[PDB]
Amino acid sequence: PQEVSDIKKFIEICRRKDASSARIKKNPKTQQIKFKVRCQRFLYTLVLKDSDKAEKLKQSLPPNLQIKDVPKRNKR
Amino acid sequence: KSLKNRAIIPRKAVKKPLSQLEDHLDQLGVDTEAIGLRARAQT
Amino acid sequence: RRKTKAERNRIKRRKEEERKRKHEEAMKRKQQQLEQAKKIAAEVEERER
Amino acid sequence: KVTKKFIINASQPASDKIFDVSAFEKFLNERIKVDGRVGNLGDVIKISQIGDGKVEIIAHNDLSGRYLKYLTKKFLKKMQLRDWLRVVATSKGVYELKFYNIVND
Amino acid sequence: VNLRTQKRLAASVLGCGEGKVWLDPNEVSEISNANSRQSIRKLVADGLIIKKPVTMHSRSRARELNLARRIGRHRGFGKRKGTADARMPQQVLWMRRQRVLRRLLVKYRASGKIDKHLYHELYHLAKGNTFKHKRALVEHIHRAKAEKARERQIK
RNA sequence: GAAGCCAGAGGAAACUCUGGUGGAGGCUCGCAGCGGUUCUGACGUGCAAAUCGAUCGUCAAAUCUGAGCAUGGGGGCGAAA
RNA sequence: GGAGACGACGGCGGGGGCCCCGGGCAGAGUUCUCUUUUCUUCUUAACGGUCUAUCACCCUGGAAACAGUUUGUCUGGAGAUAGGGUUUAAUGGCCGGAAGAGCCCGACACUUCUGUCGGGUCCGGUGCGCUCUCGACGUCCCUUGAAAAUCCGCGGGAGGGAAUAAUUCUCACGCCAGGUCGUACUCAUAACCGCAGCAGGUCCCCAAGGUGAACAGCCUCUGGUUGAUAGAACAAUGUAGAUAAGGGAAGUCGGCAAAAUAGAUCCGUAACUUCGGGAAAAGGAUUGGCUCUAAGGGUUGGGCACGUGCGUGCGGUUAACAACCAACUUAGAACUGGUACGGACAGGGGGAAUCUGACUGUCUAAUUAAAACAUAGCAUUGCG
Repeated sequence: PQEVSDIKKFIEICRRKDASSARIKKNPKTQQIKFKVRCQRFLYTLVLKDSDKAEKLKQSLPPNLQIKDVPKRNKR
Repeated sequence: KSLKNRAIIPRKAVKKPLSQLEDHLDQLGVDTEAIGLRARAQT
Repeated sequence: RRKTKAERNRIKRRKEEERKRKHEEAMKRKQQQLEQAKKIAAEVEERER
Repeated sequence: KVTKKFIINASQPASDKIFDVSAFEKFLNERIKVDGRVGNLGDVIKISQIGDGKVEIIAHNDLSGRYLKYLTKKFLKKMQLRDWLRVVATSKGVYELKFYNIVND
Repeated sequence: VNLRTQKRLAASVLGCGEGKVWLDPNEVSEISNANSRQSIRKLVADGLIIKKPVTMHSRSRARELNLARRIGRHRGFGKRKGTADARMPQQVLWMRRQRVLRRLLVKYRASGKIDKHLYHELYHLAKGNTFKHKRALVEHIHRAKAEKARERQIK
């Protein structure tokens, strides 16, 4: 697992061809949001403060990338 | 009590008998018919 | 001259202070990039094209 | 100064006339100890009734809801209701008294 | 009716020993009908199988004895069983004393109360067991300062 | 509590004394382990074709021990019985 | 050329885990009386990023009035102290993994199929503690404590290399592939060997709390058992464990056996001696509980003048002061119970001599453990 501290680098990673899927994790106790993209070798995580612009980053993310919100319970 | 050898089972893990509850409340002086423990008792 | 324990503690305190300032400034630049994320996406699009 | 609010709900046994809210208030007033001594309430801890068989505790010290539950269980043991009544934390600072699970035999 | 398999399965599900497993004596047939871990979990959820709590091992008497020994009880000649070195090593006492004296001398030299030659002399006296403790070293330093001031006033 | 080291007191010095430090030894008390001294011991068609109990020796090493390997009867191996 | 690649022991320091102490939420137990109580959950992997961690090395400068320095006396004009840096080393902090997991609690639903929804999972402290690991030292040797597969660095400069652009870049991302077996279970008072489900034998880790010097003995938590033909009675003689008035070895081949001694603190300790010992010699005084007193520690923090939280120029060694934090020993005193005070357990009887082997060590598995054997030392012989 790798952490990305640059929005531009995260945008290029999400536009890589091997980016199979993406998910959004919300931590309201910490008041943060996490964008996790699943590539071939590494899972890349971008950590942001919970904000409207952090929500609008979805619009800058590519459309063909299947993005989903993490549920409260990881049901097996 | 047998606390030297084993712990007492918690009261929440054992379901109480309605007859015993009504008998204890009657001995304490509470009218069980006026409060209706039959509806509160499960099956 | 040989320094004192108070001077050593002051030097140390400046070291964690500058580390904290670097961390805060990195958080600020990340927030600014998040604010200007759409232009960044357009520039990435232009470079790929 | 910090203020802590505590609810002891006994509405169901109070309506069933099993639990005595005034007797519980007197028991709390005589047994809550401040700085290791009972009868040291003053203006620090106030015990009142907010109606419907509920007890209000206002504490400006570091009084614990665990201590309040301990005193409630002591009062239930004195009233011979320990084997039939349970004190359950329902909300933050709220302890409700309720019957245990009953089967029909 | 045999419940050895059910007791073993309930222990494995609950993550406890087989002595902490309680099977309902009034539901023996329903428990015996359970042959899988899924059915064991269902019976645990229904409450026919529970995990008994641990046996009490309190530390209250140990804490009370620790408080009494801290305030000074139970350390008499009829309570000691090991030798004085076995209870408290002279080597550990010497190491602690030397570290305290060297730390104080380093602090005094850094703050400038004593000079470097006096630091060296007091270091070798401390190694030569002149001072019993920090208080004795401090009185020796004060006496040396007073003698130096008297010599400076005379000269 | 051996060398080595520190301090103080003497001595022209070499050394002498005192108080510490240090942690050497096929040293010592002793747990486990290894061994096998004693007892009108237990047991004696036994739990056992050598076991059991108490007591004992040793316990930082000429200590204890696994696996692999080597030495084979005109032999081997033997701190030698 | 480096790695692979290396002894035993001693104390010291760092880190993880365990143990212990306090606060908080939730749950459970106790509750004649007391107990803001006792107990339980409160966790964070591999793999990565980033910031730091003893040794050592580098730059300035040149030290006796020698200095720095470890528990341990080593280092320094072959360059120390000081000041400033560079790096080996993480099982350290934070972040990604990762809360979505695991755990705890609650509320509904539930013939089954099946579950559903909420609330949390936090903050500190301590150490001659136990265990593993790492680091710097030190001691010992007529003992000096593997090899190879494999990997890397350097010397060298052969070849290969550009503007039709080239690239033979140990950087990042991407593509493809990874064959055969073995894997259950026991590892022993019933799964191995001893003719057996035989009280024998058989190689290792991981190892909680209390007492205590202590992986002694005794009690307890987790985890395991409750398995070894049963029932009744209490004769003799037994096996095992005990006590006994008075005398105290009168017993017996023989004090055989038992009893007595025993921990710790203090006083004191002879002959002989290879000067190292003997020695815990011998012989004495004391030990409970309670309430106090005293001593032994750590962290942080000094005024001006300017430039502007740092840089100088000064000025001072009563910080010999304040604030906060902290644990275990040692000594002294009063009071008090007593037939007992190392109250169980645990735990030398001592001494005067003689013979004998120098000592430590070894052997007759299954009757003899010894003046036997070996040992160091000494002496002789043979061999260039």
